[PDB]
Amino acid sequence: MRECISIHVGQAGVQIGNACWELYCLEHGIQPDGQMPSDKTIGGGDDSFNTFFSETGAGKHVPRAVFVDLEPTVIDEVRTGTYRQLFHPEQLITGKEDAANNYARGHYTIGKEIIDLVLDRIRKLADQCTGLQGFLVFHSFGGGTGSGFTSLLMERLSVDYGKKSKLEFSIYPAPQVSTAVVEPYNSILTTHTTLEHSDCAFMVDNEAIYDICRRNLDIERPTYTNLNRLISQIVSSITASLRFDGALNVDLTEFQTNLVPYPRIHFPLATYPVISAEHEQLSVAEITNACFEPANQMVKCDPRHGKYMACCLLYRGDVVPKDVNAAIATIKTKRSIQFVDWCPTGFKVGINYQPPTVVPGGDLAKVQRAVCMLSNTTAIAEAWARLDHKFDLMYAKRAFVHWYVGEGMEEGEFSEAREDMAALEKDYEEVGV
Amino acid sequence: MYTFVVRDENSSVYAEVSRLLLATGQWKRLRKDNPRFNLMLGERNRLPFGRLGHEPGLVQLVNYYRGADKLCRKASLVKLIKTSPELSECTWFPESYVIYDEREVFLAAYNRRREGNVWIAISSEASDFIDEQGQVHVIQKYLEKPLLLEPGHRKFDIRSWVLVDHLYNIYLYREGVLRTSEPYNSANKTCHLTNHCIQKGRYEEGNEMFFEEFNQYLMDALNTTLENSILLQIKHIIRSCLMCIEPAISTKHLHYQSFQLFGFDFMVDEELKVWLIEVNGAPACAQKLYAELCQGIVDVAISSVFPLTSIFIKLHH
Amino acid sequence: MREIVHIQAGQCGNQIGAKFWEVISDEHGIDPTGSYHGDSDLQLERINVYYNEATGNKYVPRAILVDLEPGTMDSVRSGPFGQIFRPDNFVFGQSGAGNNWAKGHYTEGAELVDSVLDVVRKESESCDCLQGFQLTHSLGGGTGSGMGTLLISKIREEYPDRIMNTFSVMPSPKVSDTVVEPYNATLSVHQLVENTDETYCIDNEALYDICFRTLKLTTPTYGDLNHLVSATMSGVTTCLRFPGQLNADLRKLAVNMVPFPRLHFFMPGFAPLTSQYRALTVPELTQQMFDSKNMMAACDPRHGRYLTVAAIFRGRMSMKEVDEQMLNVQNKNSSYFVEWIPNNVKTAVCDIPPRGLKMSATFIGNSTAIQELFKRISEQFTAMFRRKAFLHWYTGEGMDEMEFTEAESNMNDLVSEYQQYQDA
Amino acid sequence: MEVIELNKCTSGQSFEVILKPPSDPSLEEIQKKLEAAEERRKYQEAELLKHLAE
Ligand SMILES: COc1cc([C@@H]2c3cc4c(cc3[C@@H](Sc3ncccn3)[C@H]3COC(=O)[C@H]23)OCO4)cc(OC)c1OC
Ligand SMILES: Nc1nc2c(ncn2[C@@H]2O[C@H](COP(=O)(O)OP(=O)(O)OP(=O)(O)O)[C@@H](O)[C@H]2O)c(=O)[nH]1
Ligand SMILES: Nc1ncnc2c1ncn2[C@@H]1O[C@H](COP(=O)(O)OP(=O)(O)CP(=O)(O)O)[C@@H](O)[C@H]1O
Ligand SMILES: Nc1nc2c(ncn2[C@@H]2O[C@H](COP(=O)(O)OP(=O)(O)O)[C@@H](O)[C@H]2O)c(=O)[nH]1
Ligand SMILES: [Mg+2]
Ligand SMILES: [Mg+2]
Repeated sequence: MRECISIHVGQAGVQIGNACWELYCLEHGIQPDGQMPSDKTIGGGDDSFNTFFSETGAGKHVPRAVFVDLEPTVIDEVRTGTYRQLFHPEQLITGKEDAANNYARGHYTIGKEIIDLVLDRIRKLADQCTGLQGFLVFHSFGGGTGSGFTSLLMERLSVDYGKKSKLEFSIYPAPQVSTAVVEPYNSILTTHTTLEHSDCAFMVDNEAIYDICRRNLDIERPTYTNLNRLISQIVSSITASLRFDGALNVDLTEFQTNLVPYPRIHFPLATYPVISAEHEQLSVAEITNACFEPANQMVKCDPRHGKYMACCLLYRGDVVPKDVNAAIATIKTKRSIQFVDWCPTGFKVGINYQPPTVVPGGDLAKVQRAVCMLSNTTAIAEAWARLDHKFDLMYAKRAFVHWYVGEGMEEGEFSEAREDMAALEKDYEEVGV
Repeated sequence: MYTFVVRDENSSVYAEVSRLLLATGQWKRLRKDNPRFNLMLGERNRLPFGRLGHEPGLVQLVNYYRGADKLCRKASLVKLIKTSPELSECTWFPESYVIYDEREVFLAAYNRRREGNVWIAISSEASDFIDEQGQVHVIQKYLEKPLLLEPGHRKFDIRSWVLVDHLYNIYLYREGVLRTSEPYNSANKTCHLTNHCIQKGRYEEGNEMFFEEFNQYLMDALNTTLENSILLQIKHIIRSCLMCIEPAISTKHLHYQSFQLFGFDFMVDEELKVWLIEVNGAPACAQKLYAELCQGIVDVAISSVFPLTSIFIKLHH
Repeated sequence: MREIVHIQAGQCGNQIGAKFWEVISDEHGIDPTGSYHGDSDLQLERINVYYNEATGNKYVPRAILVDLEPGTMDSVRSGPFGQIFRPDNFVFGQSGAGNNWAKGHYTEGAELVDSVLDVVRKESESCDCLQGFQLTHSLGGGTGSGMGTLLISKIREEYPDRIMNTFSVMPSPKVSDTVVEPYNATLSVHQLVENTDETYCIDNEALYDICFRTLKLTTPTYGDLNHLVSATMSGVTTCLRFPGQLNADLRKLAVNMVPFPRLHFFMPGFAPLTSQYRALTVPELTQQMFDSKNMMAACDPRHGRYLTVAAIFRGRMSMKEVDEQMLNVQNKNSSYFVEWIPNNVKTAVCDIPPRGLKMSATFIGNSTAIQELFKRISEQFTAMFRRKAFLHWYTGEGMDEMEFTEAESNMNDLVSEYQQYQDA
Repeated sequence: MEVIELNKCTSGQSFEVILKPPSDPSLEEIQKKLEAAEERRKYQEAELLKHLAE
């Protein structure tokens, strides 16, 4: 029912998706073969898990997903990987040439050649859907495919599936964890072109993930895998509501309703315990407070120096309303959670009791309860500022711009986009101070 | 070798601090707007805090705490003291009202004081000079009974320099300064302002009294000490103001780190009672003191993060 | 994209190209007969990039050997790994080019070029996705210099959307064969400015110096230089031949190294400079690598500013140490890195080291100091041109002084542009 | 203080705790933009090939 189609564009997305879906399968009890011993409704079921997984007569539960990259590798791994049997050929769509970390190449040159194919495959999935809520799009901000094709797909999806909602899980560029030199450009460009085609986007800064992976998990040089596993967990937290019984965020629409004040101000900051298995169990209070530790955020910002406009708490495990409420009070007194004058200062809380799963052999410890906080702080605008500034440094000398003009783009797009980002930063500065 | 950048060319203090950092042979000034720095001595206005703490493998320290403005802008300080539970509605801050608003209250008070009442923005009839002027302002109780330095019947203000390092240790420089006023007149009007600026040298060189002479004066004219009669209350007021906003400016678990040098301004009345007048975020220094203080800024605030009898009193852990 | 097509043109070109095929054939476990005989899978995962698979396991270098004289190419057929090359892919004339740019570019090379392009088509058409081409040549002789640049143009006409990449050996009086070398160089620099996406500038001067005043070889041979060269070529082609984090292509490199279209002239560096039982420390490799005494150009980077940099670290070491040392080189000498291209030094690590070495570091720089190389040549050129010396050798091949004049101007301009950005 | 909208279920709880009350383009258009970039790429190719032919 109310199905959610998930599209993974680019290495980041594809690789992250792999992780996410694996976790999902472990969480829902689906085996690599596609079999879910638990499903007693063979060949069907309007159950909650069916919002992400369809079903075959043979009892295979298939991810309602599409993995798309303009280069064979990566997706190929999926095609030949532990969970390969779960997915279906047409769902995995590969190209021949990457976008050389250029939005232009991906959005225009290489994109136009594959857009319709992808869109078709999505329809196939949409047709097997009785009530499509919308789409969940996973992508990078710095990649060419991840920025360009994503932007295009968005536009088109907004045309071929208008009334449907689109949520995003984007990877913000961080100098470490690898990064092209033009990711800043690619990032601003894709944001400009996607701003009005997305209803809620969850940005994840690799810097933050890295740090956590290094600090809380003692990994000297975190690997994409290390990072993606953590990210997946967070995604699960955000996606659980739609895959399990509950009453908070059970529809893609809800997310916006509860987190997005005005259409453009649609980037919630996310905060998630991250412990190594080596045993002090944490408390609702403790974990909830961490939700207010800036070191536990997916995007590094100082919310305190900024105002709140919405906040949802999503717990997973042994957690009871009382404990939560209690914690809130305490925190309220201690920490500084200033809101905008036009918002209620409450905290929307949800609890799935289904406890968190770990990937076996992973670095995360299995835990008894966890929380993912989702807030709307004007503070997230800091991450735009950084990007904007880097973009400016390069654009003033027109550095690398030729690589884009040579693919069809016009210097103007850059400026238009930048200005759009300038507009965005202001909007924030307004709602904030 | 550590790298730093300079972005307030007017800061006398940090001009000196940069000079000694260079003079240590282990620090190297980069051009402003180079990101890859260890330490920033940033601008007083619109400092880009949102950009510190993201250089990979670079520990970054800045000389200003983000948020302290709430204590260093006049109206902001009044709002802060009034609406903070840690600061009651207190006994060391002169009765204050903010107006552009808290107009009524002001009047109400005036009345209660006009039944047998001088204020400052200095007059005695509620008249305003604010509307025939510029920005937001605050009407504050004028201290009509100041303790006067009697071999001159003079006004003064005390200035204390307080350093907050990255661990939020609060240090008070052992050397404060007294800015001393033409005698006083409870009828009329330059003396009333102890501002050196306004002042411009009879009794004190540059109308400035250091702590040794103030201590001898209180000992010899009043049978107390600077510490007992005044410095216990200065340390109380500092600790209150600074521990108050700590949850909102602390860089304890932040991706970058902050320190900052403040200048507190106090007045003493004739009952030997210290009152907070204003917290200044970008203070100067007494010239004789510039040498010592700046070195301490390098000693306890910079080289504590970037390693290479004490001139400070520890008010905080 | 995947497959690269490799071209060797001229004496120097075929010498350094033959060494390169020996070196990376060893790295990839390919014996002189084309049979794989190595341990790791890493050796074959991206072998498609440089080798075409044929018959019983046999792997054949996708290489085209080109010369106007039959000597060096016979030498190659004869020597080590001599018969790993497809025999069809030897394309050679008999005339020679007489260290004459005009001859390789306009008269003798023009005869041979179509048969070369024939072999080029045959290899390109047998590719799933051709990235582009890699050419080895000197700029000082005649075949490599003039015919190579002519090929660059021809190939660009036929594959305008692919990547042109060259290892181009710059001439130096220290190591000279003919006086006309400045002319030849200035002519092909002209072509290269326009028709390649990335040229690694291998300066014979530096190879000499590093052979003499570091390897302490008082009398260096062209083999001594060419071992530095083949080491560099393995180094800078690593991430294109081996799996890993930053699976590299020729285009992404270009995209990530070339801020402005013309400024595509890179400075390679390598550590440890060989000619080694004790492996060095990451700190060592790093500092050696960034020192001038390890640059293969001649320019001192402390004289200009890094626009872009890519480092490759080969062997078993700590990535934590690699990141620390890399940021230490930058943060310490942050003066020599432009501030208008943020995060412009990228680093990759591959576990497989070069032969003989357990740990190694190669480095690729778009530095403004390359202007020095170009300036040197400009001078030498001018000297002679000012008195129109030795121009008859070229005029008698149909050329005009105007061509030269243009070329000079262009190189002068290049220098200027580079300088422009050194002051930014 | 105020706890409202408590939905209880065998797998979850959900609720709202308040603390203080308040105080598109077209396939065409796109296709166009795409085709404009395509033709712009073509012009430059043309210029090149012409130059190359000269
Ligand atoms: C085989 O040659 C090499 C080529 C490169 C270039 C390159 C050059 C740059 C740069 C970055 C990059 C990155 S792009 C990227 N995109 C998304 C995520 C992370 N990274 C490489 C990826 O694939 C490439 O080809 C790129 O910053 C300034 O100069 C790098 C190498 O090692 C560092 C090489 O080995 C020595
Ligand atoms: N967290 C995380 N980040 C990734 C991963 N893969 C790539 N990145 C980041 O993604 C950005 C580059 O985008 P990619 O997704 O790799 O590139 P792409 O979309 O395939 O684009 P092209 O290869 O240019 O066609 C960089 O900033 C990397 O930090 C991943 O698996 N996990
Ligand atoms: N409530 C009050 N009662 C008496 N005198 C007062 C007063 N408020 C201010 N003053 C006087 O005003 C003078 C100027 O100090 P004030 O804090 O008002 O402005 P200012 O910002 O110039 C101080 P600084 O230069 O140290 O930052 C003080 O020296 C003091 O004598
Ligand atoms: N490093 C190196 N340089 C060479 C070699 N052979 C020639 N050179 C240089 O290349 C130039 C001569 O060109 P050459 O390759 O012999 O001529 P070609 O056959 O016409 O292209 C001079 O600058 C030589 O110093 C070589 O094997 N190695
Ligand atoms: Mg890719
Ligand atoms: Mg020769």
